[PDB]
Amino acid sequence: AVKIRLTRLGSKRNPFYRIVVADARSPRDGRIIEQIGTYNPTSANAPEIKVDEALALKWLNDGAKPTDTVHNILSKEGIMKKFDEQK
Amino acid sequence: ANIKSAIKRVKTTEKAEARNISQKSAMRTAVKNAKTAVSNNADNKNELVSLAVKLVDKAAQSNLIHSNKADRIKSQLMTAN
Amino acid sequence: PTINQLVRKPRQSKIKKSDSPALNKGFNSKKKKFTDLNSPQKRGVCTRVGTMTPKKPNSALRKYARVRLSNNIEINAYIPGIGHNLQEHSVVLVRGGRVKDLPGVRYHIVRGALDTSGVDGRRQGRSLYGTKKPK
Amino acid sequence: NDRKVYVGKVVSDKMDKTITVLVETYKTHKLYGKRVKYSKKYKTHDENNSAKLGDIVKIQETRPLSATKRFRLVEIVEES
RNA sequence: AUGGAGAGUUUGAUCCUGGCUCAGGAUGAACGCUGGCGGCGUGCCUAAUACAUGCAAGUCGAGCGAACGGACUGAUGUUAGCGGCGGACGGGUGAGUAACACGUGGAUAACCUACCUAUAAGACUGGGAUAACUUCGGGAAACCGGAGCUAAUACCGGAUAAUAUUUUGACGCAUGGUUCAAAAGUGAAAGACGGCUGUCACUUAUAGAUGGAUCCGCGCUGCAUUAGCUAGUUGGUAAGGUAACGGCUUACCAAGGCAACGAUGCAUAGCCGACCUGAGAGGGUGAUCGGCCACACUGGAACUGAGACACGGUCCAGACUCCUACGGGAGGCAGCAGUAGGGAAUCUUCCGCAAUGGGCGAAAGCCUGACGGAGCAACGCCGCGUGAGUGAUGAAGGUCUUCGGAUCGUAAAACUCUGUUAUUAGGGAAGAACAUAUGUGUAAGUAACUGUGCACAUCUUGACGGUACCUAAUCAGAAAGCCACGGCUAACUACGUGCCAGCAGCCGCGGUAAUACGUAGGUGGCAAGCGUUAUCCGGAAUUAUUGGGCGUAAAGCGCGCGUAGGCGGUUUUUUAAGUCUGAUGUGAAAGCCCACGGCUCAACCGUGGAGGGUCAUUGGAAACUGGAA
Repeated sequence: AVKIRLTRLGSKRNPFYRIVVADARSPRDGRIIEQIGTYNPTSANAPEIKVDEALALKWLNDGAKPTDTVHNILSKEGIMKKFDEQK
Repeated sequence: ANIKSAIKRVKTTEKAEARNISQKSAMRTAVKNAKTAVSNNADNKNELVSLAVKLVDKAAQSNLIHSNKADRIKSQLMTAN
Repeated sequence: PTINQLVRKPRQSKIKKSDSPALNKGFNSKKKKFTDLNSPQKRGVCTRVGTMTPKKPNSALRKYARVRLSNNIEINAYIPGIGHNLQEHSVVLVRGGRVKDLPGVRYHIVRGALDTSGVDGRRQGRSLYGTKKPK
Repeated sequence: NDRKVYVGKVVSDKMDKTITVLVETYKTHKLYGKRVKYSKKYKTHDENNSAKLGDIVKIQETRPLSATKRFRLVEIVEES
């Protein structure tokens, strides 16, 4: 179904990722629905992550299901926490 | 060819085909009987119609026909009744 | 013309007829059909090796070769350089470029290529005319 | 939402419950810029065929009716 | 303001006109001569030719029956099977297609949608089989057919149940809408847990999200030496069937429908974002990346399925290729590699699921030729090299010579000097966030607990790979060639030949004193590249909208009458289609430009703007063009 996942945007051995809401059947670097934020795992020390809040909580309420590491990224901003608070 | 999943899928396809065609054959017999009883206004029109509406909705639940097709058959039968 | 005349009859530019037509055509042996390819070079077979007299202002015996290319096309090709080892049934590589004097020669045989030796005594300009670096 | 509306002229009323409406509009030339008149014929439905050849009428689109018609007659304003 | 260069060539000489050619930028390039390295990319454009051989789609024993098999009752496997889900995704190719295929903007009150999310209501009661297995036969395989048993969240019958259908009353044309009050008929599951319940299976209704479907305006190749095209054609009335409207199909009526605003036909072609070129207007193109479409040896068809009329599914026909005991059987690389063939031309029959994504599973995990990486190729872009400081522009040697010298030349020895590179010999990242498991609290729901969501911290793991990279020694040592030198156009002498051999893009050169041929010195242009060929734009104002002309250079029809069309005298009022000015929505992303940040710089990468439309809706203005009076 609808998945919040990462799209590779990096060169050889220098990956950059966008946090994107996309259909599961779509290709990894192909068709998408919405861009949510970015994820850079090769920055200085801590991997710098950028996430929007309004759209991210909008898609989660609509049934979008984060992958294993988008869950981590949404947790480091407390997004999964505030999603849990609104039961 | 002949991937293991594909070889099994042939067996379950004919198995489902045999079950499916028997059910719609029974439905289409009921539908034809129901509307032929309505045309000449026989004494048994009502439960034959009920027998047809029963079988039509049972197959629409089995995805033998689409749901919207069931209503056209059902709407046709009760309107003539 | 007037604007209305231009609207009804838009300007038509001239088509460009390209030199070396036989390099623009391919062949399909399966369908027995000619195709469009735009090849840099084509490979053929020498069906006749001889010498041609040049145009009137000049006077020199010029070597040439009748080449049937990969297509079913028979063209005449120049042989640059001094010495050549080509007789009949010699596979050659033919590029573009015509000879001004020779009427009916619109191509050049590439020296130093498949079944075509370079110039024996060439020492400056070895990219053209074939032949490797002496010593 | 809103379905598109066109105003044209009746050029054919030889078929029952169907008229042909000529909606003439303008299209400029891409290169020269002159506006050229071009016309498009629309086949429209009218159950009560009160439109007669020469009337300017009001046309609105709808779901496909027959192989060609996609429009209905909304308003007839001319007499001719 | 950021942007625009020409030159040669018709003549005894000239000015025009006019064609030809060259100097620039590019490419999925090929070829010739050379060739050190690294980082990013790219790499069958041809035969949608034929394919040897390996892999590219499986998973769930917590759905469940085993001859099961078997640690130790038997953990664990799936040997094999039933069942569920997946196989319609991902990957490939551009044959076909000139079409609502594609782009853009809309509409559907003519539409479907499994998984995912949320809300509710539930999940009652019975039955009969059959795989597997056993045992008989057949048949050369492929396989097929008899009996005898056995389960399931497999199948079937009843119960009950919606906004489901029929009949009832209370807008934008087909109408939509939610109340009513009757009738028929439509379901389901269990598994593994904890003290009745938790989780995740289910069924029915709704909505949401997602993915599809149809219709419409505009845009979108060439040919008129392709002018008339169609007969379900075009409209209507019924019926059928489609998720749905509709000649979609069939009967019956009428004769209709499209077309110089290019019907039809022929040829060609996947379309687009985008790329190349240009000052711009334009012109050419549709490799890699992304969106859409179509196709899977050729051609028809349906089944299963939410979704296929299905690349590694089924049936039939055909053409091939293979087996056969001759009766019969098997196959499809336009998946990744790879082979043969064609061609000028395009690569390894590699490693790994470590990351991202996908399928299945409660998860651990399994599969993944997607993908992440390695192998090859100067194929391209970028960056760094192959040495530097002093040192006689005098050695010796070439080449000329006016024999005096000049030039190669600070070039060389010669001393110092460095280690970018290279060699060896030690360290050595990031990409790693996890998931699960473990603990700790919190929230909801709980009789309570397990369990779930959330919050934290622990344990874990890397194909690349001992690879970037750094540090020590050591050596100028192992690392430059290609083309030009008549003018365009930077670079000239000597010798050989003698309209020969040959050169040449054009002007043209060569006939014993060629800066044009071949060679030698020197020079100049570039440089791990340099030239040639092939094709596009420019220069070309040489299709002139920007931006050309028709007296004699090419060009005014031999002349009228005239139809469509194009254009149209002055004033007032009105309108607002054009025109102008705003505001919304969209013109995906990636691309171009600008800025900023990260790779030691650059290429490259990532962010933020900008820009991009004959766009749609909606206000405002009224001079002009358009409409009305």
